[PDB]
Amino acid sequence: GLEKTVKEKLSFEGVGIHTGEYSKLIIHPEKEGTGIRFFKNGVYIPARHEFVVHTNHSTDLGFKGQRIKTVEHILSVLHLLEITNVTIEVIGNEIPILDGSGWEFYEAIRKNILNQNREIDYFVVEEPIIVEDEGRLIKAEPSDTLEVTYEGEFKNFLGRQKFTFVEGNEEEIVLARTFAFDWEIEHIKKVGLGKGGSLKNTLVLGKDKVYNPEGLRYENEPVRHKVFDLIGDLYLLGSPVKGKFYSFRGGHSLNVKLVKELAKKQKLTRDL
Ligand SMILES: C[C@@H](O)[C@H](NC(=O)c1ccc(C#CC#Cc2ccccc2)cc1)C(=O)NO
Ligand SMILES: [Zn+2]
Repeated sequence: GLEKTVKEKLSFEGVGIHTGEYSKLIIHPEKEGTGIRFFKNGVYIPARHEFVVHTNHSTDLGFKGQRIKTVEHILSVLHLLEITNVTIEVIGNEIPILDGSGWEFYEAIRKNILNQNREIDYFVVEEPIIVEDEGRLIKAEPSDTLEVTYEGEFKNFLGRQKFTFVEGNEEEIVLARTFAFDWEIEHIKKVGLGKGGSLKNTLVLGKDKVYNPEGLRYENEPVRHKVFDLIGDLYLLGSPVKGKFYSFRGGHSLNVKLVKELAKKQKLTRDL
């Protein structure tokens, strides 16, 4: 498809899930060849793996002393809509979490797309690859379309779940919310994170129950969200991606490990 930007500036705002601080975004149109980048305090931070500074419970980027936490959800939405040129100005320290899903970003951006004049140079996975870490695994292989499967094995009533995204089914993952388990939240807070987490933006699960009065949006909401996360992290390759991916219990750290291995393989087709 064609490279795309946004027609008009778009703004979003609200608390960040990890900092608990209120932040604001302004998404700016950009010309062909710009790529996706963030902007904070006069500094541009490209949405690329080289700028990753943290991957525990979120994917965070930084450059020249400026940091932005939790880029994965806005990047996933941009990846899914194939927005390729845009500046995300951040006033604050984190992307707003909103309702925990990509829905608000997705609906607003989808109605505000501007087609541009050259085609997208997709990052096309050229051969099979597997990355592993402590029982977790992610595999990628060539595909003309983006296909992403996540399989989880949860230590509560959910047990084993898997979900597969394919192109055309974007609406199946952009409403799936971030989630946490009650027995893990104390640790997360103790290590300086989750300060903005609440039942308003997080699906909170116990061994045998759901805390949110509204319940789950889908019986497999957690693995839908994990697919959504992975698609955001994959955009750190710097272009929309064509490939078939399977993640078993993956998280941001493993996702970024995969991205870095893929990028290394193709640095001399991509940089040209
Ligand atoms: C999903 C995973 O990949 C990941 N999310 C997290 O790791 C995470 C961690 C903690 C919290 C939280 C919280 C809370 C709370 C709370 C609620 C009610 C009362 C008191 C505290 C949310 C997300 C994620 O979505 N990355 O994109
Ligand atoms: Zn997430």
